Amino acid sequence: LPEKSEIVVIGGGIVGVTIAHELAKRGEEVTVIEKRFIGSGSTFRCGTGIRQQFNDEANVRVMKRSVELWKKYSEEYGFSFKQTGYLFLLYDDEEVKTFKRNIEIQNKFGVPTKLITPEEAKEIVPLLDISEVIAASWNPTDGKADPFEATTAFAVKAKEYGAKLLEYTEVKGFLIENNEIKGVKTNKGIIKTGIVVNATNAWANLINAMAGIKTKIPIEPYKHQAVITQPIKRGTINPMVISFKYGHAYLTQTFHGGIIGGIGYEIGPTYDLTPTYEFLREVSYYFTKIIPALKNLLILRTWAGYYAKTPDSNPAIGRIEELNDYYIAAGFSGHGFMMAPAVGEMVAELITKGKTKLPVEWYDPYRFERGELR
Amino acid sequence: LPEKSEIVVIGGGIVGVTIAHELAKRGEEVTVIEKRFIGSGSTFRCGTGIRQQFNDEANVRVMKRSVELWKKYSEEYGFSFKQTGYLFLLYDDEEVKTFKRNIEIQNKFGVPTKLITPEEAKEIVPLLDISEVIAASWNPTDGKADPFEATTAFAVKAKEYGAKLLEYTEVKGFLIENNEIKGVKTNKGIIKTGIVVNATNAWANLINAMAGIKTKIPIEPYKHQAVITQPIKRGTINPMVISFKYGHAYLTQTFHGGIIGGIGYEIGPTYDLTPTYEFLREVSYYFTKIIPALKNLLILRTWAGYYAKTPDSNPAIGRIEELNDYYIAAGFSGHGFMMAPAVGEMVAELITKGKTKLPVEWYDPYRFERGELR
Amino acid sequence: MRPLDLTEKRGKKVTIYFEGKELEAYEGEKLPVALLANEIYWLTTSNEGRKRGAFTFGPVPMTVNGVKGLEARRIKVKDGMKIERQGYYDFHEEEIERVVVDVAIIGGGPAGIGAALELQQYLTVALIEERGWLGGDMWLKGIKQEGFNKDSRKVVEELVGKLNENTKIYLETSALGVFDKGEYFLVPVVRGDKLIEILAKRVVLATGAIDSTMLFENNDMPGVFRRDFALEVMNVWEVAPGRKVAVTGSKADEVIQELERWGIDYVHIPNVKRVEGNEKVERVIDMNNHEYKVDALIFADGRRPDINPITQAGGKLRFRRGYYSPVLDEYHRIKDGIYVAGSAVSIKPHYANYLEGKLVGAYILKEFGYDAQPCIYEEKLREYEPESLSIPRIPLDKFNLEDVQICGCDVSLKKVDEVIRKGITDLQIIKRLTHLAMGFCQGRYCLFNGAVVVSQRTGKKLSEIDLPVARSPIKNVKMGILAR
Amino acid sequence: MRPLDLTEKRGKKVTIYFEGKELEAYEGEKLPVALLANEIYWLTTSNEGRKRGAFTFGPVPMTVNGVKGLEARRIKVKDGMKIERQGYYDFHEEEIERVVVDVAIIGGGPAGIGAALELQQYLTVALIEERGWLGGDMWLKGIKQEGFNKDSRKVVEELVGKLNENTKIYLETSALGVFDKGEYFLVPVVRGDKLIEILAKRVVLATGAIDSTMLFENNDMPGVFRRDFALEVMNVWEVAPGRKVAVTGSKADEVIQELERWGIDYVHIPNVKRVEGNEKVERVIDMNNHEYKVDALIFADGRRPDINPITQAGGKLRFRRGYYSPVLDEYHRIKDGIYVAGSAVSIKPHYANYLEGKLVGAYILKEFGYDAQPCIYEEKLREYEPESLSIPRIPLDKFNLEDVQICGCDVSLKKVDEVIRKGITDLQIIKRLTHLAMGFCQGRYCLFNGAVVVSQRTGKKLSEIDLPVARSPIKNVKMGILAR
Ligand SMILES: Cc1cc2nc3c(=O)[nH]c(=O)nc-3n(C[C@H](O)[C@H](O)[C@H](O)COP(=O)(O)OP(=O)(O)OC[C@H]3O[C@@H](n4cnc5c(N)ncnc54)[C@H](O)[C@@H]3O)c2cc1C
Ligand SMILES: Cc1cc2nc3c(=O)[nH]c(=O)nc-3n(C[C@H](O)[C@H](O)[C@H](O)COP(=O)(O)OP(=O)(O)OC[C@H]3O[C@@H](n4cnc5c(N)ncnc54)[C@H](O)[C@@H]3O)c2cc1C
Ligand SMILES: Cc1cc2nc3c(=O)[nH]c(=O)nc-3n(C[C@H](O)[C@H](O)C(O)COP(=O)(O)O)c2cc1C
Ligand SMILES: Cc1cc2nc3c(=O)[nH]c(=O)nc-3n(C[C@H](O)[C@H](O)C(O)COP(=O)(O)O)c2cc1C
Ligand SMILES: Nc1ncnc2c1ncn2[C@@H]1O[C@H](COP(=O)(O)OP(=O)(O)OP(=O)(O)O)[C@@H](O)[C@H]1O
Ligand SMILES: Nc1ncnc2c1ncn2[C@@H]1O[C@H](COP(=O)(O)OP(=O)(O)OP(=O)(O)O)[C@@H](O)[C@H]1O
Ligand SMILES: [Cl-]
Ligand SMILES: [Cl-]
Ligand SMILES: [Fe+3]
Ligand SMILES: [Fe+3]
Repeated sequence: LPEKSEIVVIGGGIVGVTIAHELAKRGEEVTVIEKRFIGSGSTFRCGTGIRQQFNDEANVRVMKRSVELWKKYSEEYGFSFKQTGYLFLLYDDEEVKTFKRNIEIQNKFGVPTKLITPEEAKEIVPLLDISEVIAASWNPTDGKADPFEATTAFAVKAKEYGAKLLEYTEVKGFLIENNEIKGVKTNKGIIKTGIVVNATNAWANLINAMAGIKTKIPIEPYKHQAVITQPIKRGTINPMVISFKYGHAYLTQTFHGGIIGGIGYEIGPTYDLTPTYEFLREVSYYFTKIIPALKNLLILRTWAGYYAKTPDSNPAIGRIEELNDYYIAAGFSGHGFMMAPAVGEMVAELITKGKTKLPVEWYDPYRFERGELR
Repeated sequence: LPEKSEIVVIGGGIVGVTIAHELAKRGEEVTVIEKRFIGSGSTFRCGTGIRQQFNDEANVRVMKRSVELWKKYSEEYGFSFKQTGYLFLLYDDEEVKTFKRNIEIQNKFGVPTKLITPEEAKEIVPLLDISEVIAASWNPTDGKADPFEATTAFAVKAKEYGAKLLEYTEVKGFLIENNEIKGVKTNKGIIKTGIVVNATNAWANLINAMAGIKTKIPIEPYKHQAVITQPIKRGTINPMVISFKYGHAYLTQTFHGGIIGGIGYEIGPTYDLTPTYEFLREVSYYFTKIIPALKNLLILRTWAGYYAKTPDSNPAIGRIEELNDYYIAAGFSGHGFMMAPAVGEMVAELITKGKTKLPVEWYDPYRFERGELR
Repeated sequence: MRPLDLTEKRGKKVTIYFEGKELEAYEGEKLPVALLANEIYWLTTSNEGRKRGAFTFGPVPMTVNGVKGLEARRIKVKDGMKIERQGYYDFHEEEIERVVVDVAIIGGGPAGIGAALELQQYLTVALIEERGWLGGDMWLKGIKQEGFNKDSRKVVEELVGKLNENTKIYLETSALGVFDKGEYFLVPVVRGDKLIEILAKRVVLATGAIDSTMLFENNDMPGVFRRDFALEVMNVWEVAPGRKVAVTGSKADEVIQELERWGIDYVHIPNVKRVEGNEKVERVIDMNNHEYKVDALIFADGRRPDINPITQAGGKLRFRRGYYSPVLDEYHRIKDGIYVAGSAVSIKPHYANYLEGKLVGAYILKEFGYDAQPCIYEEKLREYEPESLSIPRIPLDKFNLEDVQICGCDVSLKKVDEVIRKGITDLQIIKRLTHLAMGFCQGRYCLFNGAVVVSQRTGKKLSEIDLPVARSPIKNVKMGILAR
Repeated sequence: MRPLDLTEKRGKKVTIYFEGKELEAYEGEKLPVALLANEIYWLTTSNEGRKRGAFTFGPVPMTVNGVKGLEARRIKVKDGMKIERQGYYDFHEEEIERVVVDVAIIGGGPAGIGAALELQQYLTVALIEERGWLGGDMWLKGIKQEGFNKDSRKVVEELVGKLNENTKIYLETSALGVFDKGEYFLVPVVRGDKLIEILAKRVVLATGAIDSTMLFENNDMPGVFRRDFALEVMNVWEVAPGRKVAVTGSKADEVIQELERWGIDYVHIPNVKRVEGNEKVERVIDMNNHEYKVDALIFADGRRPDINPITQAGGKLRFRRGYYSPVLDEYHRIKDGIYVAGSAVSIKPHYANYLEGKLVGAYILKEFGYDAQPCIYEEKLREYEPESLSIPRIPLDKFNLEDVQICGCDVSLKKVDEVIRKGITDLQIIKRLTHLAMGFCQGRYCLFNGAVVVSQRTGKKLSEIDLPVARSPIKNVKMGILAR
């Protein structure tokens, strides 16, 4: 347990460690404070990322960048990130028009997504039932990675670069002098610091409360769920397949051979985990509509995790001005794993230069009180 | 469990079984009722008998006879009764005169006891300290036997001859019609009978109470104790050696090699077993005065048992007239094991002929109320 | 008579084909048993090339008429049947009933029957059992049994005999878990391929214990039989594990008594290091390197309560007497409205578990307003001290670790040992790094062992190493069955 | 260095003679240990001709300078000493102190010391120990110990270190039992050959457990070591049991760890059938008839509370966890005023027994009006689940019964088995017919086994077979010492 640290990042999930990682390789001294183990929490319950098919400039630029960092660090640290694509199945003119429009904006900013044909979609993913799919949105540079593998990797490098990662260490309060942060109070003593980063997404409020932040930054934990099937021949389902029409289903195959996935089925603001029978039924219905072979496959286990939701499904990433050297990177609303490498870069630059290459202001912490939802 | 029986003997110790044994070999039908196992009780805690050196005609005649039955049944059933003698050590003219007188009466009735010399006493029992012994009373036809071995033997023969021996069977009451016994009530049903024998010495009162016997037959349980040493070369101490002067000590060697014995030390009317420290000390003092080598010998265990005492240290053996066919053979006051074969014979004859060869009237149940102590 | 028949079978004779070869089987027999009778042990290979049978941990996927990936144990033999081996991951490419009931008893052993017997005096119960017969582990024995001083299988017949029409029996039926809806519990159940939803006011988990798995070298290879499977083939079907049989473990006497009854020759190897053989076992080696020639090894190292249904039902655990148990209130409840009874609670004689089921059924009968007397069962139960189990010292240094298998899937003891050696002690993490307890048993036959290894390498006491909880479907269900 | 020395001894060298032969020993060494060091194992013969050593059950009577029948274990070696073997029954032919004390603690292991440490804050105690050293079983180990994370023998030194002048220590002192005089308890005690009477207000039995005896063929022959004796010679004296050592029993690891520490070569035989040899052991045979050449066999099959002092003190027994225990009230009392603490209560780590002694001492301190806090020890104790012991299935049919010895004296397993076969099941009777539990141990090393045999042959449960109680002098005392 250190007793002084230039920067203290709270939370040691993909986001927390990825931020530390950038700060540390940039020469800065960072210690992360995680109340359980590195990568417990949502990162531990997470799907397999990673996507550039978003619907607005900022997110598309951030994810384009993010994917570059996934390629770089993936091979540079040896942790495995397969670019198998993302496949959005479309079923009507409503959807086609909308995606034609999404792809257009994706393209402008260097994400070369194509609108594709049913039979093309079925070449990729031969087991896809193609009978009512009319087009599909396809990008071959989206991919999947194991959130735990990737976090642990970034973790050991961050340490190598000199970051302190503190594991069974919970933040409980702050020593705030004037509007200066002076220390982060924990269950194992106080650490002196002037700069802190809140990366606890689902718990963000708690950390905000302890800090006395009076700005409304609504981030609620919601229960989302996933299923895993028995393992299957390698490369049977390579890309992440999305079906908005069939219940916001997403499914793909794991590196073990599993076929993992969930659906939209959200359960109101709660910290409760524990899977539900209703999810079990619904996921089975949706998946087997999208790929019929799944009918013959054993379900092994089901689990749950938090989406840390904001009103506009975008994170709050920025400096909080009224507390001196408080930052927030939280509320990733279900897609925070894929963003992490890029938000690491952004937060580092904020701390370090006062501004960022990427359009970080889209994720303005102040947008909500100002009434400006994205 | 039989439901009718001509004769019911209550108690399955040496006395109870020995009586059954005579009745059964005489052709009569007998069942004994024992609340624990054959030979538990005093017989199980008993020393090794067996003596003809008593101080009155009746006892001397009874024991002379008894010893004949010990010789006969010992070899006839193969249970082992060594005639190693009894040795009464004497220390003063007081004692000598008294024993001169006892021996005289012993002789008249065919018990050839001799008054002997200190050095003679020391030939028998070489380890005897002879320094203050002035004479000894010696009879070579007294002996010792294992009360458990002997009881079990008589037991299996009694069964062979047709007796029923009932083991975990307690007497609790009597069915008495007029002054007729009709049945013996037990913890396992009633047995019909007209003739019962009370052979429960220490418990005799209880059985008398259940029978409604109004004649005062005072028999109290007293705590006597014994010691056993570690085993020693065979035939080191052969006869039973008695020392009245040193605390009514008796000691002899067991067939295992032990050296067993006790002293007078009596603890007031009680049913309590459990040995005492005070006995431990006293027996050690007395024994080591009488044979000094005992000083180097390990004591292994100490135990206790009942003497069923009467005011004149003689049993109550007879017909109780006011209950129809009630007999008593109880209160042997420490020497009931040696008597058993003979009392078996006497009780059988009482039941069977109405009178006995031996002087059974000395042991008159009525003597106590009549004021006539022996 | 086939070579491993213990009796001449008088069922309808039938004919099947294994890898082209023509074999004789009888109607009603299950695939792996028919193949055993015909001296065939090796039924599949794992994804990393390990040969496997049907009588220890792990699934048995087989091609059964050109349909890939069917489970051997679940398939009844049928005339003309074409059976073939396949890869582990080879798959095939191509009307919900609602029943409302007072209690819903999960598990049909002596505990379950016990509960049902008590309960049907006045209430309507579902007796759910995945097993196809209604005895419990008891139906695996046929040796005289204490408590009901009477032959094991004769008692079962008597007990089943006594079931009302107040008891709906669900044979060959897998419960998927328990879901509290406040006003009732939902116990979704799968039979054949129909899904049935049982809505009940009360539930009892009469769920049983499972046989512990012994760690020795090729413990997964064909011709190794876990206690329960050896007893099943011998006593339920009448087929020998092999012509000459090695027996090991601390409850080896239970097995030896069955072997002796059937007159099957055997050796008793108190401490097994290794089993070897090409397709099947042919030698076992002990810790002193002595070899024995045999056709099969049977291990019996004690049963432990199956904790999965407990923790998915939302119960908490306690370590005592060498095993994990449910934490119960003073009324055998895991949680309000969910009772636990039998070898799910603790290890003890069949009769005791029978009483506990009656006990549990009586409490709920009292809950319902009927005049029951749970305490007479209570006081009968105290006559039975629950059994302990020795905690195994796995001689890790003395084993070739990559040969000794911890879980069903991939997962050698070496893989687990490696991660522990690199500092990781949290089973949550071990679960993820190695795939321990992620296979088609859900850790049933390996979690506790994984814990024992951590504990052994760490010094950390077992009563402190908490166990990853069981999740949604406590039993495998596929997936079509769950739409719409 | 003698052949079986583990260290070079730096004590005053001395010279003794065994059967005429000149041997070297060191001052303070006890006879059998000096003889072991010099590779001499066979020290006596039983009355029926069985050769015997000093390291298992049974007494060792020896002629020590023309004085017959002295006990070998009790005799310190002395310069010029003339030692000879003799018959079992060969005997020699040729100022009481009163001390008043508050408590009188019988037994000087961690429990006893624990109690004394607690107590001497305010009270005067007698710490009674027959053993000559003040550790317990703990002083036999020298391996790091849980609880006090520190070397076994280092902890003992620390603890003894902390004893007041409020504690009178009585080394080499045998308590003969406890006698309630209402107003106080009498604990008569023997040291050297003086009798000492200790009158105390309270007593604590910190009396210990004893090692169980394993039933196999020549289990009494010279060169068999019970766990405690093997550890004693290795760790207290520094002498090996033999050059190459067989080890058996279910607590064999405790022993193996000591062997490894001292670098003594060994084999681990999980299941011993027989030991053989002329004067000493030279082979052991297992249940599968494998032979191993060795100089000694060490067995360690678990310790069980010594119940003698308990029952003579008037306590009652309970069967639980594979062994007989004292029935205690809620304050660890056997009876008003007599406390029980340590491995006398139950089997558990040294540290736990240490706490229990403190606990027991605190209760009596509270009784005396001092402000003590027994509950902090209470709650520390709960962190330790008491250990179980497997009940042995003696393979009676597989043994040659007349070779396997049940008690010290005569008494083969055959003799006991015979009487049971003839219908007798009451141990009271078995005790008398055979001489089981009538030898110079008082059943300490055989009663429980006798019970196990009855139970095994009968079917009758062990929790129902009640045990003959311990009587007057719980330890052998001779006899001269008790006059006047
Ligand atoms: C079922 C599911 C599937 C998902 N799939 C995807 C996907 O495919 N792609 C994708 O991009 N995202 C996905 N997500 C979301 C993704 O998991 C999250 O966006 C991501 O994990 C956010 O990372 P984080 O580090 O911000 O949060 P976390 O991983 O939760 O990290 C926050 C950490 O802060 C710690 N903490 C909290 N309070 C304190 C305190 N007081 N002191 C110290 N530490 C504290 C917690 O212990 C926790 O480890 C999925 C989520 C779920 C639930
Ligand atoms: C230490 C000691 C040493 C002795 N040494 C000698 C000796 O050397 N020589 C000698 O001659 N004598 C000796 N005695 C005395 C001798 O033991 C007795 O005189 C003798 O045992 C009397 O035998 P019994 O059958 O009358 O009494 P017991 O042996 O007591 O038989 C009476 C039986 O009646 C049973 N009983 C009681 N109540 C009931 C009931 N309600 N229903 C059914 N059964 C019941 C009891 O269970 C008991 O077994 C010694 C005694 C002691 C204590
Ligand atoms: C990428 C990923 C893969 C997983 N794979 C499996 C799996 O193959 N088998 C399995 O049983 N569970 C699998 N799980 C579920 C884990 O057991 C998961 O960590 C979990 O269940 C959370 O713990 P809990 O259910 O105890 O809350 C997987 C989870 C994730 C995030
Ligand atoms: C003839 C006889 C011989 C005995 N021999 C021995 C003996 O050699 N060793 C021993 O320990 N006890 C011996 N005893 C004592 C028995 O243990 C005795 O039955 C006893 O202690 C009574 O049981 P209790 O002490 O449990 O009440 C002997 C008793 C008798 C009557
Ligand atoms: N999810 C489930 N669905 C259906 N049956 C189950 C499920 N889980 C366990 N079972 C069944 O529960 C039964 C448990 O009975 P088992 O005999 O093992 O224990 P018991 O009845 O407590 O008594 P004993 O252990 O003494 O036999 C087994 O037959 C097992 O197949
Ligand atoms: N009658 C007795 N007189 C004197 N000492 C005795 C007597 N009976 C037993 N003892 C002694 O009591 C001690 C018991 O200590 P022991 O170490 O076995 O148990 P503990 O102190 O409860 O803790 P642990 O069993 O964990 O060591 C032994 O040293 C033993 O010699
Ligand atoms: Cl999120
Ligand atoms: Cl008497
Ligand atoms: Fe598994
Ligand atoms: Fe003995």
